Amino acid sequence: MKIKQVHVRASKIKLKETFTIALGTIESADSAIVEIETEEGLVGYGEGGPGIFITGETLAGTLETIELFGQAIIGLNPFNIEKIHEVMDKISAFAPAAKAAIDIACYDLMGQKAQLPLYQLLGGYDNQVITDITLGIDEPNVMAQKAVEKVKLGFDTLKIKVGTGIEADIARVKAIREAVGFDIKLRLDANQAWTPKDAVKAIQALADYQIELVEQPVKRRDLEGLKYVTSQVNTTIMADESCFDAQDALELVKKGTVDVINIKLMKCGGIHEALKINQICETAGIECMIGCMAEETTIGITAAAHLAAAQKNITRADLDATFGLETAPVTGGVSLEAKPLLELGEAAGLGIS
Ligand SMILES: CC[C@H](C)[C@H](N)C(=O)N[C@@H](Cc1ccc(O)cc1)C(=O)O
Ligand SMILES: [Mg+2]
Repeated sequence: MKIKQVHVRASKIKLKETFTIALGTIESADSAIVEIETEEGLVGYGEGGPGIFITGETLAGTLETIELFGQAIIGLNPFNIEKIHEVMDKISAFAPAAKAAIDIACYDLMGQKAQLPLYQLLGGYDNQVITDITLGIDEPNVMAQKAVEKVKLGFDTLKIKVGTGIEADIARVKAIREAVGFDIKLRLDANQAWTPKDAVKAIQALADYQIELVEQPVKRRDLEGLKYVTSQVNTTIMADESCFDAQDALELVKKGTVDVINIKLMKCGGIHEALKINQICETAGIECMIGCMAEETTIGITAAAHLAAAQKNITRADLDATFGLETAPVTGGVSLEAKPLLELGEAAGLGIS
């Protein structure tokens, strides 16, 4: 199998509602959709959803980088994922969205050529994944009503966004808990908003509210502060922005910084690197949660779901980016439907057309 041409295009899909997190707001999912065409005619789908307040990547930068990657990999075999990443890493020192776009399309092609659903090539542990759904920052009563609405849709796990001030954030969590009861799992995400001290204070104040875990409570560069929180509360602490790639994972494991790690294809540059992060974590006794950017869509989410289903150590999933999209840019894959169960069919590769 040989790559004949790499096609890329901008995709801009308005969100049904603006989403607010501690780092900013998003109202449109703008990504780069890649289609790698092979000599034999098979076409693999890839996507790069750059979140500027997460990685600094922009759609224009991502598009330009993908084009450079595209020309450099013509003639290569999609199965030679080792060389494909070698080439991209030599071209750019940092562009996870662009690298993920290429990587995802290559894996899609691998599955199609082998005539197997992607999850079978990535571990084969399962063929489905259960995802939580995220509640953007808003007034306590508002988030609470939304929570009740989501639970009605069948979600048993809600990811609560917080980060404007511990006082207000605690109020948000209490309102949500009171509204939905204790049969619902609640995980919090402060998106780097709290100081180490305030994080501990807030987590302790929510002790009787049965919090499943707390994601990135402190600034990403403050690994000492992150470890401080982890070592000061029994509550599970998850690293997100503090862990982009395998090297970061290796650093957090040596330091014992967190309890769990959030893996994003858009942070590590693809499935190839995501696998490394998970393997490092599993070896260290750290479970992983597959996540996503609000900028990605069907392709990115579908690839993430196949990886999450295939690997035993990826025990949690936050793959809800398609739920806010006004439209789907492609056919097949994970639906725009807001549902907790993401079942992967038997279609080869990503099952996208
Ligand atoms: C809006 C929630 C998204 C789909 C996901 N569950 C999420 O929370 N992702 C990031 C935060 C984020 C990234 C990019 C962006 O444009 C908005 C929000 C996370 O912290 O896990
Ligand atoms: Mg997060």
